[PDB]
Amino acid sequence: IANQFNSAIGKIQDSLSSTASALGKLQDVVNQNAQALNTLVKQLSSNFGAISSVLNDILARLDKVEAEVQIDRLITGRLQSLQTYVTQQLIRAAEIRASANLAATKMSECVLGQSKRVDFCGKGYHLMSFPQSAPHGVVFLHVTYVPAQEKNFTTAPAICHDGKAHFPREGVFVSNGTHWFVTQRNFYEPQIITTHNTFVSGNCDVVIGIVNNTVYDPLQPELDSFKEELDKYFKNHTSP
Amino acid sequence: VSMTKTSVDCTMYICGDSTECSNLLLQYGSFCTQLNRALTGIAVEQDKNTQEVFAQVKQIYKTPPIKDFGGFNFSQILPDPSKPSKRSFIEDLLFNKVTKFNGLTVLPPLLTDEMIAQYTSALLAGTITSGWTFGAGAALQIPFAMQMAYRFNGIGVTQNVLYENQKLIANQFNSAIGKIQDSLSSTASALGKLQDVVNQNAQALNTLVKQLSSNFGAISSVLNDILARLDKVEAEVQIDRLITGRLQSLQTYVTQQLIRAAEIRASANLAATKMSECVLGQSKRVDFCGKGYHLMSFPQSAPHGVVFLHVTY
Amino acid sequence: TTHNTFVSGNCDVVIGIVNNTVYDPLQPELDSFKEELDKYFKNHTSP
Amino acid sequence: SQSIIAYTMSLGAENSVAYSNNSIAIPINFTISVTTEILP
Ligand SMILES: *[C@@H]1O[C@H](CO)[C@@H](O[C@@H]2O[C@H](CO)[C@@H](O[C@H]3O[C@H](CO)[C@@H](O)[C@H](O)[C@@H]3O)[C@H](O)[C@H]2NC(C)=O)[C@H](O)[C@H]1NC(C)=O
Ligand SMILES: *[C@@H]1O[C@H](CO)[C@@H](O[C@@H]2O[C@H](CO)[C@@H](O[C@H]3O[C@H](CO)[C@@H](O)[C@H](O)[C@@H]3O)[C@H](O)[C@H]2NC(C)=O)[C@H](O)[C@H]1NC(C)=O
Ligand SMILES: *[C@@H]1O[C@H](CO)[C@@H](O[C@@H]2O[C@H](CO)[C@@H](O[C@H]3O[C@H](CO)[C@@H](O)[C@H](O)[C@@H]3O)[C@H](O)[C@H]2NC(C)=O)[C@H](O)[C@H]1NC(C)=O
Ligand SMILES: *[C@@H]1O[C@H](CO[C@@H]2O[C@@H](C)[C@@H](O)[C@@H](O)[C@@H]2O)[C@@H](O[C@@H]2O[C@H](CO)[C@@H](O)[C@H](O)[C@H]2NC(C)=O)[C@H](O)[C@H]1NC(C)=O
Ligand SMILES: *[C@@H]1O[C@H](CO)[C@@H](O[C@@H]2O[C@H](CO)[C@@H](O)[C@H](O)[C@H]2NC(C)=O)[C@H](O)[C@H]1NC(C)=O
Ligand SMILES: *[C@@H]1O[C@H](CO)[C@@H](O[C@@H]2O[C@H](CO)[C@@H](O)[C@H](O)[C@H]2NC(C)=O)[C@H](O)[C@H]1NC(C)=O
Ligand SMILES: *[C@@H]1O[C@H](CO)[C@@H](O)[C@H](O)[C@H]1NC(C)=O
Ligand SMILES: *[C@@H]1O[C@H](CO)[C@@H](O)[C@H](O)[C@H]1NC(C)=O
Ligand SMILES: *[C@@H]1O[C@H](CO)[C@@H](O)[C@H](O)[C@H]1NC(C)=O
Repeated sequence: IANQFNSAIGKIQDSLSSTASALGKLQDVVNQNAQALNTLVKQLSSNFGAISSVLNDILARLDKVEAEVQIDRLITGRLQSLQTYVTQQLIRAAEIRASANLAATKMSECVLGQSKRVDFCGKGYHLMSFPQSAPHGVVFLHVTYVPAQEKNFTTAPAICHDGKAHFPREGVFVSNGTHWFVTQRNFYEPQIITTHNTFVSGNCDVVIGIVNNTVYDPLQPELDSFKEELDKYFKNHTSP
Repeated sequence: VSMTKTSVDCTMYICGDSTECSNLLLQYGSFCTQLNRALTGIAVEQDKNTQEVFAQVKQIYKTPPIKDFGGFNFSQILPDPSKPSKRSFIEDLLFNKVTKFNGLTVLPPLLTDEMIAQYTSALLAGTITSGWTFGAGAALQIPFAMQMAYRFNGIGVTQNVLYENQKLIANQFNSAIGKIQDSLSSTASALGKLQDVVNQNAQALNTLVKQLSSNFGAISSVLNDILARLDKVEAEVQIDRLITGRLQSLQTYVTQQLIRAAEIRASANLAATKMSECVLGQSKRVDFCGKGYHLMSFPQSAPHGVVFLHVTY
Repeated sequence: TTHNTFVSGNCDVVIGIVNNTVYDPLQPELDSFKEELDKYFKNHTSP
Repeated sequence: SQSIIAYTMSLGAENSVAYSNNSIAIPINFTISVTTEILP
């Protein structure tokens, strides 16, 4: 488990070193804010139907009462260029907020806890996560258990024993085609079907697909091991 | 989950075929591009939204040819192969129930409704044959009554309660999927939240086109009429009015569409979160998958949306 | 105890395992019965 | 020998599941995966 984990942290370095594309969602935000400011500055060069976009060129060339009409064009277009920028940036800020609220939720539920929420902390079942800072962002290294080498088995919902029907306490009944075992749902660890691994409910008539097999009881040998000792006692006590 | 990808040739909207008008629109600089960029950003985000919801499997599971799901009858929510479009009986009710010169165009989604139905088929066949396990890793088959028993055990009800009632639980489930057909056949109103998105986008485009007929204090709203009736140095003052009102009519549309795209995004993130936590898992989050304790959910495709059939104890 | 715990495998593999007893509640419930059983055999030396 | 192709996209590899009324798959082994998720 530690070697698989250490190996996987090794692949994170290789991935984050090798491609440029890995931080694509963070670079895209730096690019949007750069492009919106490039646009906001470019609109200083636009005429808006004045005789020039250079404000001092207007005021050098024209006397006050005429220049007011040219300058008013530039004011009108520039002010619309800011209202466009601020609207775009407010709408963007709401998207970055929604991402920050998600990142804060993942800090709380993935780093400060363990999550039962499927696919909320990457593919697999969540074990833990480690935060790492990025420029304008966060990276979470999610650590997850993934079931790797499946094998098929025959299975049944219950074991029929003494007409009482038995169900698993935890896990599932499985068979290799000769013997029946109880095992945990996400890792093949077979065990003898004991009265401690199972629980009884009702009789065997009702359950669809129930199977006949033995259920063991550890009291059975731990009391027959006193039967033969007790019988030896009685047989020896015929000797006096 | 998404809305209609709309692109506008701004230059055709503001100055439809008039080269002199287009020479005037260049006096406003980048605004003719900035709005195509914004509309392209919305349009790409619809394919993003649709993949975050439906593409939660990189592998396409199929249902077995035999239907021994322990008595549970998925025939109304699994595909019908006999149709040209491989859609489930319930998905055809959903598809039925949601109903030039100006420079506007509608781009197709990257995924046709046939591919959304194929992803939804895979999510559902994964759920029916393998429970939550295809969410975690490779799909592990399990008999559907043993999956339901694990479900029951998740809501804190002991698994003997499934097996001792399995015909009743299947009859209640079959009856309840029965009522889903009856609801989705009978009323028009059940699909209201998808029809409302289709209506708002149609209403915003109706508004955007109607503003082309507005005068903005020019002597006419017809651009070619202004250029026919006036010589260039006078016409430029009338055209600057039409350019100014039209450009403001587009910035109003694109602002409304960005704000509305942020709401469809929020819904697509919720829908993707429900695909993850309701279809690919069992949720202990109360009321997140309808009223009751969550057993499992089945996704269904709808026009520009998703339907989840949540199953609850 | 054997009720508060579960067994799997053997003591060679677990890094940092410790030696202590685990109690069995059946052990007094059977050996209180063994000293009783011994008394019943010893009383049967009196006839 | 290179060119730009155009094609209908595959949604994934197809993979029919080996279902039966009495068959289960269980993992004999696991892999600890570590994956980066990046957020603005
Ligand atoms: C299903 O699982 C069963 C339990 O693991 C397994 O039964 C066991 O099989 C091994 C041999 O493969 C037996 O080992 C014995 O083999 C001979 C017996 O003559 C001796 O030389 C050995 O010392 C050893 O005792 C186990 O005893 C046997 N267990 C039982 C209770 O019978 C099955 O073989 C498995 N079947 C399949 C198809 O996988
Ligand atoms: C699981 O094990 C059960 C016990 O071996 C077995 O049940 C037995 O089934 C037979 C066949 O019906 C019964 O035999 C009786 O059949 C009729 C009455 O039903 C009589 O006319 C016959 O003379 C005969 O007595 C057994 O009585 C019955 N035993 C019990 C305790 O129910 C199941 O059939 C086994 N199932 C499988 C799949 O292995
Ligand atoms: C925990 O308790 C264990 C049982 O007392 C103990 O294991 C014992 O370790 C010793 C030392 O090696 C063994 O003694 C034998 O060592 C070799 C043969 O293995 C011989 O050269 C010696 O002469 C001697 O026979 C015991 O046999 C061994 N017992 C068992 C059952 O393994 C652990 O060492 C204890 N650990 C701690 C930390 O307390
Ligand atoms: C577990 O078993 C399934 C299918 O059951 C087997 O079917 C026969 C082929 C034979 O082996 C029987 O004794 C079994 O009952 C396996 O599914 C097959 O997988 C291969 C690819 O690996 C595929 O080509 C076949 O078409 C599949 N057959 C069916 C009926 O689905 C599955 O691979 C087995 N799992 C493992 C890990 O061995
Ligand atoms: C699963 O449910 C469907 C829908 O109720 C069943 O199909 C109907 O069966 C009756 C009786 O043969 C027909 O009259 C209907 O016209 C069928 N409807 C459809 C849409 O096919 C189907 O039989 C059930 N499956 C099983 C295995 O019981
Ligand atoms: C579980 O999978 C791991 C690999 O992740 C297996 O470990 C390898 O085992 C072989 C021998 O079978 C060794 O040569 C390799 O060096 C091991 N690799 C590592 C990373 O340890 C392991 O054997 C598998 N376990 C079972 C029971 O199948
Ligand atoms: C499984 O299906 C077969 C038919 O394919 C049937 O004969 C058998 O009785 C079923 N078994 C169970 C346990 O339901
Ligand atoms: C039988 O009992 C006597 C004393 O009662 C004892 O010495 C002897 O070892 C016993 N033998 C057996 C085989 O129990
Ligand atoms: C704990 O660490 C010490 C050294 O700091 C070492 O001697 C000891 O064996 C370790 N114990 C366990 C259980 O790993």
